[PDB]
Amino acid sequence: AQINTPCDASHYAAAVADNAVSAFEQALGRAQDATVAANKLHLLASKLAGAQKAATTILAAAAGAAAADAIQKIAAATPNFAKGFAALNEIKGGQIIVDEMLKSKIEDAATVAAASSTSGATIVKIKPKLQPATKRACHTLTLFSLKAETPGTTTDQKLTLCGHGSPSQDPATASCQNSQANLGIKGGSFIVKHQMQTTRTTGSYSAIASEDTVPNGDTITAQLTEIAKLENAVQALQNVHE
Amino acid sequence: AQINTPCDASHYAAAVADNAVSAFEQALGRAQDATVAANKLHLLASKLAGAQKAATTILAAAAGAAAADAIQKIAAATPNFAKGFAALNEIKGGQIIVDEMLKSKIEDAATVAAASSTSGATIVKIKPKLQPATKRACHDETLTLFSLKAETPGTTTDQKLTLCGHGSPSQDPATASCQNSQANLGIKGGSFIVKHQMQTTRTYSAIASEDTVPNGDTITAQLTEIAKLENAVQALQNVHE
Repeated sequence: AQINTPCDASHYAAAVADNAVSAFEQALGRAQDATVAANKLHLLASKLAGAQKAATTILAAAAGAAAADAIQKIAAATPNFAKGFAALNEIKGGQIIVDEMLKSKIEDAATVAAASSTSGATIVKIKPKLQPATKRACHTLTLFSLKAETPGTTTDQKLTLCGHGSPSQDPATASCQNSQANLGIKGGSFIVKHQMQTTRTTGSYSAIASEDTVPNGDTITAQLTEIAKLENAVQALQNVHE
Repeated sequence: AQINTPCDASHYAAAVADNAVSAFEQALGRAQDATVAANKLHLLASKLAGAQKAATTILAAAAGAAAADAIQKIAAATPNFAKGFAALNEIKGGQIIVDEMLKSKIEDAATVAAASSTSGATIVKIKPKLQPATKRACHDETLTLFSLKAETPGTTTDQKLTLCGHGSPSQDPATASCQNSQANLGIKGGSFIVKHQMQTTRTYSAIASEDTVPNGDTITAQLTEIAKLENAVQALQNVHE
């Protein structure tokens, strides 16, 4: 559970989805094997003779009962399995978006003369910056959320009105000073990464406290309650035996 | 399609997922019917005599064979059904965030005297503002997708995402208008991100790569698997007794 970034949590959800689909396919394969065994055992028993023909028909009837019971259990487990699978992939996509959103920032503005800062093309604009991944994004459970960064409380601090005694100075390198002769903007990250934990199996998937972040805790909780249905359906699917 | 907001595309994809699960459950139920029919038909044919027995077992064997076929089809579609289902519910789960992040905005800063605007507690801070849904998000209390573009600041005075000058202190940009005066300083903020429409084609054409989040390559790779979802849905719709 080395979940340090939201992409790691999305890949962990991908691994859980892989194990769930593998369990479903194993149950379907056991049902197919029981049905094939029932058909072939019947067809072989038809050409046998005597008490061995009787024993072969008993085995064929047991195989057909096993096939019917397995298909019944799989059809019973299908709905909650699909529900939790859908909610799990929703959490995975939401973690993809929150991971690619963490690299957003407010670009720093170069200092300009104070007379040419509240008007004209030289206005000290606040410029958003989005940073999409270079190609393919994202390429005791832990999840993540987007929090608003708190702005700084002094001169040389993030998301503040930078001041300089000379114009054309970059906040990213030169430090800010208590001056109104030239005005600029010291930016910073627009969103910070908030951790969330949801420790899990009596017989239930924790409860993440609701916050003021995106996603809010109510949404993550509503998705976790369906993921619990998925894991219960997986425990039901594995319990079939052939 | 009637998709106008990013939150609506999630409900469209959810309806598509419900139709896919409906097709899956119908195929599994048809296999269940064939299996129970073969089982009970064999048990009845054992209780008969004469050609009426042979007439029944033949039919029972048919109910066996088709049953063995049905699972063989269903499992054969199960891989491709999942890879497209997951990505579908990925896209929906992404669209819930985009919509919920569309309300993000940079707050306005009340004007303050220039002498106390570049230092101390009285600095003009650029304060981020998130607006999460009061309860569950998106839950009250050719495709049409959406993505998050960057906002563009204005070019003059009294424009969005600019330094607001004013001749008097304690003025709020939401009510006061900015003026070319350096005596008092504040911030005229606005939305941090804008909506950006996205589209595909039913026959899935790779959407042009973006400068936005979600990236064009990511939504493209997910739309590639949604086609496998529809293929497995058709294969599940072509199995019957």
